[PDB]
Amino acid sequence: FNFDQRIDRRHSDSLKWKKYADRDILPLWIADTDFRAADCIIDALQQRVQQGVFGYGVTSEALAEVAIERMESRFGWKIQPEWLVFLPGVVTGINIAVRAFTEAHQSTVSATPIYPPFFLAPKLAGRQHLSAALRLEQQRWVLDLDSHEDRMSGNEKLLLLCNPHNPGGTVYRRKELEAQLRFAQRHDLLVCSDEIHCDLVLEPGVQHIPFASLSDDAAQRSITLMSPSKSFNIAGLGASLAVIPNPELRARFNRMRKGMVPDVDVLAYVAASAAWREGQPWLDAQLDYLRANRDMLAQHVNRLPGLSMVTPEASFLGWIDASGLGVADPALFFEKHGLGFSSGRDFGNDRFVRFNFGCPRQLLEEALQRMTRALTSGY
Amino acid sequence: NFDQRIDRRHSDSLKWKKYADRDILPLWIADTDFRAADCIIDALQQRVQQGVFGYGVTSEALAEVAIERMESRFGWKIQPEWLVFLPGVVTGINIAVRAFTEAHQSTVSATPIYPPFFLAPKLAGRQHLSAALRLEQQRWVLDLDSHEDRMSGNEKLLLLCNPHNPGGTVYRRKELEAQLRFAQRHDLLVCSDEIHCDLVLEPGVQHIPFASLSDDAAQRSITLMSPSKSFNIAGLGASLAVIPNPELRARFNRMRKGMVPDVDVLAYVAASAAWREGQPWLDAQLDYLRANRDMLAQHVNRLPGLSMVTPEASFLGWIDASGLGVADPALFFEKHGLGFSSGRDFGNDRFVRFNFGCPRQLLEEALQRMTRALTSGY
Ligand SMILES: *Cc1c(COP(=O)(O)O)cnc(C)c1O
Ligand SMILES: *Cc1c(COP(=O)(O)O)cnc(C)c1O
Repeated sequence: FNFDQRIDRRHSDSLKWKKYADRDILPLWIADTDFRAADCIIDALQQRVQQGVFGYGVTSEALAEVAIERMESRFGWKIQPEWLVFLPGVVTGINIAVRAFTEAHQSTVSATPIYPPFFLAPKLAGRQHLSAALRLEQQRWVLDLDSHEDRMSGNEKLLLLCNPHNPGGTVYRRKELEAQLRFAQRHDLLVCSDEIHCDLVLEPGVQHIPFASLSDDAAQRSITLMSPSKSFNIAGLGASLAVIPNPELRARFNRMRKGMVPDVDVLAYVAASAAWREGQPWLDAQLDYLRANRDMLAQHVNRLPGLSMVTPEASFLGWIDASGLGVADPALFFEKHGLGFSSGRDFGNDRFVRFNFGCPRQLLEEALQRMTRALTSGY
Repeated sequence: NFDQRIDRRHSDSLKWKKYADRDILPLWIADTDFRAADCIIDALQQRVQQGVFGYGVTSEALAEVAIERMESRFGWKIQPEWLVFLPGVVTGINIAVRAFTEAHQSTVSATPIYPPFFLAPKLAGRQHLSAALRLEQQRWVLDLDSHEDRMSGNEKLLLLCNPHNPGGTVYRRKELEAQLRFAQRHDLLVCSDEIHCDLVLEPGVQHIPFASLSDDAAQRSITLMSPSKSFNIAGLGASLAVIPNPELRARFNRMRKGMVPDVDVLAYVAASAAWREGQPWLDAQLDYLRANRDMLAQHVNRLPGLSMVTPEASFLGWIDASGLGVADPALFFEKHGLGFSSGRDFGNDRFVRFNFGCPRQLLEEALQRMTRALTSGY
């Protein structure tokens, strides 16, 4: 059956295994797993390639159908079909939202640290950005936007959220989402919720909650970004979708997208459909494997005498506080000890490193031993 | 190689979905009904069977074969740093309009033309100067220095298309150097769309890139190329833009970041396999399209109200239907079983665009529908 302990060689076109191509450094940085795609995804792609023709394609009605069924059955959120807008990636959906829902004098609000494109998009669009620092509470990274009221200027317009949160891995609860909703209403902000990791919730008894499912007011003021790219390791194809219930906001979004952003690949539609249509047993087995990998990394990091890490509620990263080392560059430090992490400076906190434990357990054990060898003793 | 194969498409093809339930032959969108070359299909399945579809790097193989293809086929030496890979060509046109013109500046192209040539400036707030094509020696020629006094002075980007999309014109040396001097005379940056360059049908005539005329041409130009049209893989859209100028290349890349994503992982492999091992398949396609073209041109000029120039580059198809006395010639042929591209989309509603990129048996069934509709439907 499913065997996530398989080790592949790349020796491919993967950006992950080519940054440290000819160096003895373990790639554990970019947010993709080393897992072979589900059989349903590969078999669907083969049936489409053997079809022969690759002309201009239409948007997948099958993907829109399986996406609606998934949002209603797994998250309790009924989706109207015309709310969907398919995109070639999630990063492009973040940029279009900023260019379309903000003007030159208006600003954006998000958390810090966060997925780098969240404050890179206002930077490229000529928009100033307001950042609210995440604070640790009960071994969880929580967001307190209400404690940043007086730091605002009235120019704020677009609220950029991330649930589950990259890189912290926090799965926001219902009370915390309703607090972020009340913050958006009190300041009359538009919300852009990035929910790419919604399928990777590991905590039992806790369900991912879409922001636009809280009420009809949240739905009419927000845009929801979702994709099976990270759930099924098909980011190299990049089939995603945006859910905009507001008709006027959808027209402003599509007008900003038209011509500048192309349509989704013909083969990317086939993989994204098979991922959400029949890949669920594969995704179930990956969660158990990732939780076992997560628990090992979490217990190992807390024993080392210079690192702190919150157990991520959502796989598969990986936020390690390396401020206890005292080095001027924690990411460059681990690189000279054969460990290639994502530098936290790109996320807005040069004291952290992002750990990608989305890999076979044999490779994780070798990474954990290089961490033990690096800190002890001594360096 | 055998292009007379009849492939059925009730699938995701945009071509055959527009008239999926009706008895109308689809001959409108600019893709062919031909099966992709075996080298492209084998390369995809080899990449699919690897299993992992994570983030990919820029194909150095596609960059290598693109540099060699420009030298062998067109006599144009490309530096590796000039290449910028894009997911599609329409996105490249929109980036060039927004990175090389400001709100108070205008663009110049021909008319009729590929619709995104005047839509992209319209959707970007730029005014557009259209230079009409006149019929000269049974060829749609472009005369830019005839509209000199019609230019305001805000023109900055010249939008070329070699070969032409509806007209199918393949420009010569004396013609391309004329529009280069026209761009030098008015300090115009050039965006040359050359996605049909591998589909030249005239014997003894080579496609000539705009930036290959002189070093000054290369420092002011943007060349868009892709195997999407020639190898029928527009559903993947692995394109590339060459920009010899470092300043214009920085503006282009800055205008792309975040908005336009990277090229698909599978799109890199298919485009790499196309230009590396697909030339025998393309050579067989050119002979097949040249025979289909001559059949259409002979039949369309024997018909009464229609006229058409023989296109120099496949696979359309620009038929003049003004001699029919109808308002919408595309709607007229639609109710008689023929789905063409209305010339109104291109800037001349009196025309219809025939897409003869199909097996010859299907083309003959489309020509008979033209006779029955014209002998005599009125
Ligand atoms: C990985 C990641 C993405 C991926 O987006 P792509 O455009 O498919 O590369 C989007 N959002 C977040 C928060 C991510 O971590
Ligand atoms: C068909 C056509 C294209 C197609 O561009 P894609 O992005 O590959 O779909 C581009 N330019 C011209 C002139 C065309 O006729």
